[PDB]
Amino acid sequence: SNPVEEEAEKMTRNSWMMLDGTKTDFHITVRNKSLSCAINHIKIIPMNNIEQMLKPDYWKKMPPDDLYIMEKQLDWLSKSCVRIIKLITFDLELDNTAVPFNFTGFDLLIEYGMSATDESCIYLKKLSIPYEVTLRRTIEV
Amino acid sequence: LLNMRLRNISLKSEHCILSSLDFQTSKASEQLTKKFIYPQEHNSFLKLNFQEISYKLIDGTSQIELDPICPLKVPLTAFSYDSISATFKLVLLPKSTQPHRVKITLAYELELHPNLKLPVRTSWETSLVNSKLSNVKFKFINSNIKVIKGEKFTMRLQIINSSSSPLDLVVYYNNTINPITLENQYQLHNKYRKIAEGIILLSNDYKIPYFADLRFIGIMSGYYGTLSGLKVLDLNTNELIEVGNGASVLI
Repeated sequence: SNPVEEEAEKMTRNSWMMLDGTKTDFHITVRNKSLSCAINHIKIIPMNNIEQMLKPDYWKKMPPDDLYIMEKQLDWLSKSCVRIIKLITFDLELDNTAVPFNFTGFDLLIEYGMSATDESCIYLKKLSIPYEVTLRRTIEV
Repeated sequence: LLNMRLRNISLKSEHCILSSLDFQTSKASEQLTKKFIYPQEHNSFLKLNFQEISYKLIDGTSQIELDPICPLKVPLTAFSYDSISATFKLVLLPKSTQPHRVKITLAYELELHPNLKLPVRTSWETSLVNSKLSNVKFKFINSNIKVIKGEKFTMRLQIINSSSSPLDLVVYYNNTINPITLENQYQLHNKYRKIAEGIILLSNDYKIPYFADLRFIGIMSGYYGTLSGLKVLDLNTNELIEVGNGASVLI
C-alpha cells in the first residue's frame, strides 16, 4: 500500500460591435478559503487568436488544402483563452469580446482559467467555464 | 449563561444570503451578578467583549462583517453583527462557527476571563418571466432598475422560445382604466389610474419579428415597481402572458 501526502492549496445575441463585460458572477476558484490571486487579471481580451487562425484559413484556402494547419481541428469555436495566474473568490476581468472580424462558422465558445497557488513547486489544477453566444448578420456585400 | 446569543439569517435577492448574529446580556444572569455586585455597591457591570469572530467551515476562514467594529464594553445591552454568506443553488447547508471573548471585569482592576464558542448551520427556515404553456421565457437584458427623467428612453426584451415557430406574438400597453369600502375603492382606482397613463409605449400593437427592442416614453413621475401595463399577447391559442418585470423610477 503505497501512499502519498495530502497537500492543501450564457451570453445572448451579438451584433458586429465590441462588447466589454466586467464579470463578477459566481466563479468557484476552488481553493481553501478567501483566495487572493496576488496578480490580478484586468482585461482577458478574447477573439484575437480566432482571427490569427482565420487569416491563415484564408491563406491556407489560397492554395490547395493538404492539412498544413487544417487537420480535423474544430478549435475555431473553442475560444480557449487561457487565463494564467500567479500564486472567498475574486471577480473576473474585463471581457472585451470584440467581434469585429470573425466568421459565422462558430456558434459557441469556451474558456479555461489556470487556478494557481504555487509554493516552490509546479502549477496546479485548472478550471474552465463555457459561454454560449449567437451572432447577428448585420450587413453583407 | 451571561449573554444570550441568537443568529438570524435572511435571503436577499441579489444572490447573497445575509446572516446576522445578535448578542444580549440575559436578565437572569444580570440579576444574578447584579445583587452580588450591588452588595459591593455596583450598579452597572463591565463585560469587555474584546475578540469577536466568526469562522466558516472545516478549514477555518474568518468572514468579515459588513462594517467596522471596535473592542467595546457595556452593560445591559445588545448588539448585532451581520455577515454576508454566498447563496447556494444546491442543498449543501453551510455550517459555521462563531466565537467571542467576554472579559467580565469586576472592579478595582480584578478581572475574570470568559470565552464562548457556538457552532451551527446557517439555514434560513424556508424576475425571469416564464409562461405556462411552452418553452417561451422572458427576461429584460438591461438592468430592471433604471433611473430616468421624463424624457424618451429604451428598454430591451429577450425571448427564449421553442425553435418550432419562434414568431406569432404581439405586444401592446393597454392605456385604459381597468373597470374596478370607499377608501379601498379609491386606492385601487389610483393604482389603476397611474398604471394606465403613467408611461406610454411608443410602438404598441407591434409584431415581433432572439431580441425584441421595444421603446417607451415615460410621462408621470413615480417608481413603477412591476410595471404591469404591457401585455404580450400570443396569437395562436389566444391567451395572454403578463410581464411582471422591470421597475423604473422617473426621478
